[PDB]
Amino acid sequence: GKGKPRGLNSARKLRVHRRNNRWAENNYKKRLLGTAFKSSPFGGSSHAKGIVLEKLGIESKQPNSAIRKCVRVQLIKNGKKVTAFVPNDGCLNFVDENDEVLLAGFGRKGKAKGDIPGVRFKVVKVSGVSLLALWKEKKEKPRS
Amino acid sequence: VLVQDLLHPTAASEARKHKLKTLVQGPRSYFLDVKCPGCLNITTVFSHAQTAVTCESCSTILCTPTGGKAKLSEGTSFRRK
Amino acid sequence: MENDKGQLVELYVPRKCSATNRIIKADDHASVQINVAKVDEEGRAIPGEYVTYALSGYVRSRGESDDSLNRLAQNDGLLKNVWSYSR
Amino acid sequence: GRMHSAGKGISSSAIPYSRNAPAWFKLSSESVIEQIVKYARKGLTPSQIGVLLRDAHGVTQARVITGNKIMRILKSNGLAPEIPEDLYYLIKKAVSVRKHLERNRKDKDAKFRLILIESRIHRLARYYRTVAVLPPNWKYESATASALVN
Amino acid sequence: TRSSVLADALNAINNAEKTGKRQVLIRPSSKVIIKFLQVMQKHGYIGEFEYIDDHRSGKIVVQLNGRLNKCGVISPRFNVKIGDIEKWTANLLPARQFGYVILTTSAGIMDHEEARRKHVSGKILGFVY
Amino acid sequence: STELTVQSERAFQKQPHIFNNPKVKTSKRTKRWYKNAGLGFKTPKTAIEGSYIDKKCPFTGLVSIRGKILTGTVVSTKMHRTIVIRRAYLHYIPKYNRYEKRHKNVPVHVSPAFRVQVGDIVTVGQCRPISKTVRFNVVKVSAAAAXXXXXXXXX
RNA sequence: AGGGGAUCGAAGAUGAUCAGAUACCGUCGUAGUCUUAACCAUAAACUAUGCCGACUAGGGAUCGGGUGGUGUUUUUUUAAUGACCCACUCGGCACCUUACGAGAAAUCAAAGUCUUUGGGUUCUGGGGGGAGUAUGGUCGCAAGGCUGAAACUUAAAGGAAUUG
RNA sequence: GCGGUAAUUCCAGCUCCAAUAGCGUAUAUUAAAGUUGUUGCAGUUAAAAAGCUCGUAGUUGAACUUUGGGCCCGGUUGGCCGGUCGGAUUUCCAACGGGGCCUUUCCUUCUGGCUAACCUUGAGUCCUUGUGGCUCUUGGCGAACCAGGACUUUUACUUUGAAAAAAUUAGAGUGUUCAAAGCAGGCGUAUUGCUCGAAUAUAUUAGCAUGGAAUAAUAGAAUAGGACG
RNA sequence: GGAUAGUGGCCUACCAUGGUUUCAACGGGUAACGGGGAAUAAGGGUUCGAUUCCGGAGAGGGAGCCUGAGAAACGGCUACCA
Ligand SMILES: [Mg+2]
Ligand SMILES: [Mg+2]
Ligand SMILES: [Mg+2]
Ligand SMILES: [Mg+2]
Ligand SMILES: [Mg+2]
Ligand SMILES: [Mg+2]
Ligand SMILES: [Mg+2]
Ligand SMILES: [Mg+2]
Ligand SMILES: [Mg+2]
Ligand SMILES: [Mg+2]
Ligand SMILES: [Mg+2]
Ligand SMILES: [Mg+2]
Ligand SMILES: [Mg+2]
Ligand SMILES: [Mg+2]
Ligand SMILES: [Mg+2]
Ligand SMILES: [Mg+2]
Ligand SMILES: [Mg+2]
Ligand SMILES: [Mg+2]
Ligand SMILES: [Mg+2]
Ligand SMILES: [Mg+2]
Ligand SMILES: [Mg+2]
Ligand SMILES: [Mg+2]
Ligand SMILES: [Mg+2]
Ligand SMILES: [Mg+2]
Ligand SMILES: [Mg+2]
Ligand SMILES: [Mg+2]
Ligand SMILES: [Mg+2]
Ligand SMILES: [Mg+2]
Ligand SMILES: [Mg+2]
Ligand SMILES: [Mg+2]
Ligand SMILES: [Mg+2]
Ligand SMILES: [Mg+2]
Ligand SMILES: [Mg+2]
Ligand SMILES: [Mg+2]
Ligand SMILES: [Mg+2]
Ligand SMILES: [Mg+2]
Ligand SMILES: [Mg+2]
Ligand SMILES: [Mg+2]
Ligand SMILES: [Mg+2]
Ligand SMILES: [Mg+2]
Ligand SMILES: [Mg+2]
Ligand SMILES: [Mg+2]
Ligand SMILES: [Mg+2]
Ligand SMILES: [Mg+2]
Ligand SMILES: [Mg+2]
Ligand SMILES: [Mg+2]
Ligand SMILES: [Mg+2]
Ligand SMILES: [Mg+2]
Ligand SMILES: [Mg+2]
Ligand SMILES: [Mg+2]
Ligand SMILES: [Mg+2]
Ligand SMILES: [Mg+2]
Ligand SMILES: [Mg+2]
Ligand SMILES: [Mg+2]
Ligand SMILES: [Mg+2]
Ligand SMILES: [Mg+2]
Ligand SMILES: [Mg+2]
Ligand SMILES: [Zn+2]
Repeated sequence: GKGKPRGLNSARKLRVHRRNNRWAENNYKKRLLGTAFKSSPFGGSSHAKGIVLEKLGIESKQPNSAIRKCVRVQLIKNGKKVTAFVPNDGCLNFVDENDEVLLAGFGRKGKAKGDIPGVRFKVVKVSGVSLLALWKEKKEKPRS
Repeated sequence: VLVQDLLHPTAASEARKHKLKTLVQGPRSYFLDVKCPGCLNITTVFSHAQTAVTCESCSTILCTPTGGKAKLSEGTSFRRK
Repeated sequence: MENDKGQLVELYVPRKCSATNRIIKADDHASVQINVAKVDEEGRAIPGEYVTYALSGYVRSRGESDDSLNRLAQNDGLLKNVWSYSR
Repeated sequence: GRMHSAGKGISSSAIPYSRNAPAWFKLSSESVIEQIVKYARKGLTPSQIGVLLRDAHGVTQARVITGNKIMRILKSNGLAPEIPEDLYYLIKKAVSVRKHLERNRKDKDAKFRLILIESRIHRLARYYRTVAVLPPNWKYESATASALVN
Repeated sequence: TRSSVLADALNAINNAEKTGKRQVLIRPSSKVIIKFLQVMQKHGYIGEFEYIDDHRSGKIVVQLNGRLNKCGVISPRFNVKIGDIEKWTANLLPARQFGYVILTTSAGIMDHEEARRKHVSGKILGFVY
Repeated sequence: STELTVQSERAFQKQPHIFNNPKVKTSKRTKRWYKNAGLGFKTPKTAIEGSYIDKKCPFTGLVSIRGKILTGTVVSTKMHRTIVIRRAYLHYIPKYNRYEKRHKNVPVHVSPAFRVQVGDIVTVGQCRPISKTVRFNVVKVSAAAAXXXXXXXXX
């Protein structure tokens, strides 16, 4: 009866064996090791607000050919440096260095999105006023 | 095959099987009385000997053992029971 | 396979092997029906009158269709000797 | 099937259905018991005695004509040895294997056969010791076993 | 080494039915085997069986028809708790209308509907449809 | 446990409030007190015939047995007048629907009215805190020795 | 660490070859190859297939044991022996044909009796890289062995079969 | 995967789709996932059997010991009638369960207290030709359990039951106008009150308490230091 | 024996060498208060519970104590540290 002990008093062996093999599950390991809190630029939190250091033009990967307009950002709770994408046509016009941006994840559990190499985040707000509203023109950036 | 009498197997194809693989297992060995005319009385012997059996009085022989049944010695007789 | 009150519902009560009693289902185009003719006085095989036997595909593939026919027909009076029940 | 090899061979006595009889067997319980004890006096083992009785005499099974196993007959008349005989012959063997290995330290095969024998010794001895026929704390050991068997 | 004698007899019965046989020599037979084979026969999944007495543990020659799909043994005799006879039969029975899960209770080896009317329970032995 | 000496302490060993008047000439020297614990546990003769003191005796001491009554098998008899017993039991794990062998070792005071040995099964009554760890007292020896003399010499 | 050191021959030196040729081929030939006393513990250490038990199908060979014979050949005076022939049965190493059945298939008498899912038990695996790497513990004279992660990266990597 | 000049994925206009006082995004987690597999995975070639054998902890472990027959007692569904003024119970009947008996058959055990039950019978009879029926004390039931003494092989499993907060869940009742809720409310003489409620279920593992005696263990009598008196 | 409202190595004196552990002691982690409970609806499960009820703990960190039936209290005192 391949493998597992079938008997009626081997619940100890079965429990332990499960414990051990949960560790081969990449998300159990992450949750138990605390990777969230230990690695990762966010705290494990959903978002994180940082400061714009410089404006980058990341060249996209194959078989695409573009320049991917990003920003290096230094997280306020970490000082950790993080290169983040500025989505939508324009928008890199909206940032400028030293501004205060709200970075969010990319929706890939870590992992960089499409062809933007090694960018695991995206800009959601600048100066407290959100890209989307600025792009459409519902809002306007604050004074300074 | 497909349907057969497992309870009443023919003593022909039962005689052929292994002593343990019969319907109710039993031995295939037998005993026999043996004589050597120098004496007048007989000795009871098992067909598979191990011990090279000697007669009642005369230090003679009877059978030397083997891988199975014993080899009774030269001029001897034997009724079976 | 009746229903609530009486009424035999559900079509098609399939055949059945006389040797195994396993169902003979539709797509078994390897099962068989052997009609055996009832004779009468002095030869004469009486058309339209049979002792019939159904044999499932499994048995015929296994090579048990001959031996099982013998047993079936003999204990049905149209054979004597031939088959032994012991072995 | 076989503990210390992979051999699977079935092979045994096929004991008869007839738990009594042979009917053709005359003699008496008296007779064979006295035969058992006289051979036990001669120093034979219950195995040895059963075989000798089974061929040279007419004793199909010593337990049928006397409702008693040979070892109990030897025990009752106060003839049981110190250790059982299967444990004896195992220890005896381990002794001879070891003696051969003291002489030929280059025979790694013998070392491997010594382990198997000794492990068999120890598990058997543990059984006997559970069922109180060996004094609880009875243990095999090479230094004392050579002295034990002889 | 032989671990469940119930298992061997049952499986052997199953290989027989599948191989299109009508009879089967099982070894080595026991009270628990008799009572499983007796509930199997109480509902006609087998015909009559026969205990042959070797002077050892026994042998059984089961005569079987062919209304048997499968008869299995639940290898750890799990303890069933009057509510759980529900979930067991649910797990391994082709329908509610038929099939039996047979188990051991302190009111005897009995199928689940018997055990339900008698309103007793215990450990689970096997099943048969 | 104990054995010998009786009077083997810096303090005089006496039963409290059990006066034996020296004016009254007695043919038993010391007057002894005893009781029965209840729950049908016979106060064995070794407790009434005895001469020991043990104020933690349930039969000749100042302790009442009440609450739990449990049984275990004696695994340690090295502490003076107290033992340690193992209590095995199977724990039920749902998810797997089977059990697993567990155990706990209860420390329990043992009156010198009992001669206890490792291996014996003992029946033990709950009582007030006797020591840092002892919450139980031996109230019945349901064993003997386990065929100890039946391991004697040869014929 | 001794011995041994014929043969072949990691290293190295050469002759040729080549654009190059630290190779392939030729020559010389150190270590080794052999043995003793110790280490080392790894191989595609392979049947790439845990062990014990049950059950499920036909066949001719063959190795060991055994049983049966008014079988053959061995001559002598018939035997006894021995080898040989036929039938059987155990336990082997294998092949053949089947395929009820299994598989993703190649194939498989188990890799079968598995969604109609439970005989007992041991071990391992959880996408690919990162990597058998880093770190600690341990073993070794050493080379190394055992134990053995993570950050990050990535949409395939992979298997069997078909057609080109 | 789209975009390098007719872009069905970009920027827009048009039209169109889905959800709609809401809809998108990020992080987590649950389902899908039989990708953690007790149920329920896989490990020849895809990830994966330790080079091999011993072996302790652990898990597992062949069969066998009261089975069979006979008798009584009373239940709860279901039929065929209903007798009746929708439900009723007796006989006819099966079906399915419960209790106690006799078969060689401890039920712990003495010593009374107690008796409900017939081997009784003491009378006869209501009434269908009579074992259809119970009142009814004078030889003759133990166990139904009191209480005192004397002792007892250990467990696992299952059954039922007690002890069991509320809110939560499941769920009955009630027309918050519906609904989420709430535990209200509903009737008249609405001039001097009448009244239904505020259920039931789960509540497990451990401990307690009772019934079971299959399946699993455990103990016993072999240097008899055995059992009854 | 002292101490306590009181049992107790709670504490002290003398005496012993014991106690726990692969059925995982001891140690480490916890982005750990525990429970009633919550989310996920074939089942078996998985995940969660700082948070309306119950229990515990704290009142910047420690210790100490007065009053009192009850506090080692902090919208009490006392000392140190911050
Ligand atoms: Mg791994
Ligand atoms: Mg990864
Ligand atoms: Mg940079
Ligand atoms: Mg075998
Ligand atoms: Mg083994
Ligand atoms: Mg043999
Ligand atoms: Mg004391
Ligand atoms: Mg001590
Ligand atoms: Mg103590
Ligand atoms: Mg050389
Ligand atoms: Mg070179
Ligand atoms: Mg060159
Ligand atoms: Mg070179
Ligand atoms: Mg060269
Ligand atoms: Mg390797
Ligand atoms: Mg190979
Ligand atoms: Mg391998
Ligand atoms: Mg074959
Ligand atoms: Mg021959
Ligand atoms: Mg097949
Ligand atoms: Mg094919
Ligand atoms: Mg992986
Ligand atoms: Mg290191
Ligand atoms: Mg060295
Ligand atoms: Mg190293
Ligand atoms: Mg490793
Ligand atoms: Mg390392
Ligand atoms: Mg791509
Ligand atoms: Mg266009
Ligand atoms: Mg699109
Ligand atoms: Mg458009
Ligand atoms: Mg939605
Ligand atoms: Mg599912
Ligand atoms: Mg996975
Ligand atoms: Mg289960
Ligand atoms: Mg399922
Ligand atoms: Mg998988
Ligand atoms: Mg592989
Ligand atoms: Mg291997
Ligand atoms: Mg190992
Ligand atoms: Mg068993
Ligand atoms: Mg009966
Ligand atoms: Mg009854
Ligand atoms: Mg309950
Ligand atoms: Mg105190
Ligand atoms: Mg010490
Ligand atoms: Mg110690
Ligand atoms: Mg552990
Ligand atoms: Mg915390
Ligand atoms: Mg928590
Ligand atoms: Mg909480
Ligand atoms: Mg918190
Ligand atoms: Mg409390
Ligand atoms: Mg604060
Ligand atoms: Mg304070
Ligand atoms: Mg306050
Ligand atoms: Mg500080
Ligand atoms: Zn002679």
